[PDB]
Amino acid sequence: NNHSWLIIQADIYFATNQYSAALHYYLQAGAVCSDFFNKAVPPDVYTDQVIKRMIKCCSLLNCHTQVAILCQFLREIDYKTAFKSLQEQNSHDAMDSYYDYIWDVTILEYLTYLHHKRGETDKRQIAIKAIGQTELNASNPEEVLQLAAQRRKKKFLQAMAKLYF
Amino acid sequence: MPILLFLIDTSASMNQRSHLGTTYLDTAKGAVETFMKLRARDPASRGDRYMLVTFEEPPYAIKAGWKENHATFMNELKNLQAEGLTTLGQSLRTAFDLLNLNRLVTGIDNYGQGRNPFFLEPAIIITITDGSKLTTTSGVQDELHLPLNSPLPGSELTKEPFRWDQRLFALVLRLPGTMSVESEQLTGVPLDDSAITPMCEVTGGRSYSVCSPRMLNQCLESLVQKVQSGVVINFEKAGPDPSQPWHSCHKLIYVRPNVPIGHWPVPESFWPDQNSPTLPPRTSHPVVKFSCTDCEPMVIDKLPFDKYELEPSPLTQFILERKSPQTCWQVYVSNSAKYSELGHPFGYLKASTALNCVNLFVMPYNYPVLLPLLDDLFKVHKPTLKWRQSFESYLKTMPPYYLGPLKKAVRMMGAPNLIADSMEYGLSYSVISYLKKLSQQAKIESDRVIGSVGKKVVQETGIKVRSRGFQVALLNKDLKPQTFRNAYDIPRRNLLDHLTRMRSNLLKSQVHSVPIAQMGNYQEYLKQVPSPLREL
Repeated sequence: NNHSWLIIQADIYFATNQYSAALHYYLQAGAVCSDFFNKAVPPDVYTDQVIKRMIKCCSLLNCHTQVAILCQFLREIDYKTAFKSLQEQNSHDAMDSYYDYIWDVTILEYLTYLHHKRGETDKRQIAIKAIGQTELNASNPEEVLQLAAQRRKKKFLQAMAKLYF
Repeated sequence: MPILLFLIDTSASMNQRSHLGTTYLDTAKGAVETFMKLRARDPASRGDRYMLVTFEEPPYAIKAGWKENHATFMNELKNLQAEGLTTLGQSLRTAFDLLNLNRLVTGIDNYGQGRNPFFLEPAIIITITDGSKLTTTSGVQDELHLPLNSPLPGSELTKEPFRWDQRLFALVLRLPGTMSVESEQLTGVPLDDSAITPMCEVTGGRSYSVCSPRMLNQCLESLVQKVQSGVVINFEKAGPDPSQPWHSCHKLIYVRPNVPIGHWPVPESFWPDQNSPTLPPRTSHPVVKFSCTDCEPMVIDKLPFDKYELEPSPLTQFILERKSPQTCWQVYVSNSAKYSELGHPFGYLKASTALNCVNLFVMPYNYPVLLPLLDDLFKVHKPTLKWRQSFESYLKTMPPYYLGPLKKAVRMMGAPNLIADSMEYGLSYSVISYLKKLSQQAKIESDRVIGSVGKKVVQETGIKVRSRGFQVALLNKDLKPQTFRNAYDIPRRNLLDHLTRMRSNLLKSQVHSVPIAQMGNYQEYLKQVPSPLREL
């Protein structure tokens, strides 16, 4: 349960292109620092480097919706990598089931446009319903939005913990 | 008659619920109908053109343009779907192109022949949007950049997509998910902070940031108050004070018709010469510079002059604060004279005698040397050659495009066969030929775009099954199941009932799906029905 050593092991697995093992140990470090993602992970443990490497690991496992969700964990949301990964059509990560974990209106707007362009009307309706939530309104008074982001972070990271260990 | 072009945001971020329970697109549509109701309260809007542009692809972006009636505009405003990206720059470019494609074929712009404020087609663009980031299917933009990739022919003559008589107003929807208690919402509406705000301010408009339905109604009332007929003039401070906010303003002057009448143009920013092949690009708002030093308004009898009332602004507040209607502030555009870069005063800013409004009086190009001279001849004189050598000295400094208006003015004044009636050289033959070719191409895309707004864009989609050219069909909206003519359209669940219905139809032994607006046709159904007899 030493989070720094878990980060070191995850980095070693990431260096040898063992992306599933790297995600396993990155999520283990995040579960150490919080209480299984009940608290927010401290930013000196999930730094931008660690979240970016988790993004790369999820990209190379073709879990592209997980890439889109992990892109908004950063200090500034990486819309380029999220939009690039969401365009992929070989996904292994239950694409529309993960739309609850997306709190950013821009990513959901891109998802709705992408599903309308490809004729995926059902996923387009799911994305429109996800945008049409009062808690996800971008004009919410900056504390409703923060709590929505935090609860989606907790739920998503617990889902990844269940998936990878 | 004014043009009301609505640039509705149809990006998918417009599917955001408010505390009202409706999406931002529903609020946008309702804002448009309430705006049209408040506009129809004004009885001067009997002739008024409504246009609709969305954020979709340029085949589908213009939903109602020229030669589209009220019914098509309403039927397409109701049927908007927010399923796109926030392509604000491309949509703004298409909206300005839809406003400006007729300008070169009908010659409102009057290129190279002076800027005529009475040559206007007054339009405003009301864009209704949210504060979401702009997206162009590669990332966010965080700054508004109108693309210049497929220019309309003649777009380089103005160097800015918007024109003299066009103002962009943003109605930025920021209705929160939960209702916010506020008693200060009855105050003035704040300017929005999105990327649309500087583009609204550079065209002489402003952005409205709503946060409640009552703030929305207040903004709609303010927007109804801003539907005017005029042109936007950039005023600048030339000399020192007689930086404070009255130094620069993209204010609006008013052009009241009686069709508008006028005689003198606002002078160009260059000196016309026949050596130059290409006409210089002029700013869409003519940068005029007022002289803060006090002068005297100079008006003689029977004089064709045009008076334009400025809209209320910090400049007019500054002028009316220094209460002195007997004086005036001379105004001129820079680089208009042949030699001097400062230019000669083409007019003055004089406050009204009632201290109510500030009027821009446009005059001939150098009125302090022509009005005493022309007034001297029409007071004393049969011109004398001592006067005519002075008149030639004035005509040596006058720009060539003023020669026509000066000729007409002295013709209606009482001196028809004056020197101003002798010849008119004007521009360079390359420039006239270029303008005529630009008019022809402007007609070409004028009849191209107008033919393509409706019944020329049909979208069909496919699944496009990947290999690891086949596609899977979708449930089309215009499926039109010809079940009585095609047996494949009959579902198995009602095959027997439909079978016996077809058997009853063919032998001697859908309907009532009228689209709602026509199912209660009071006048139409009785018109086809025969008339009864009349009463005793």
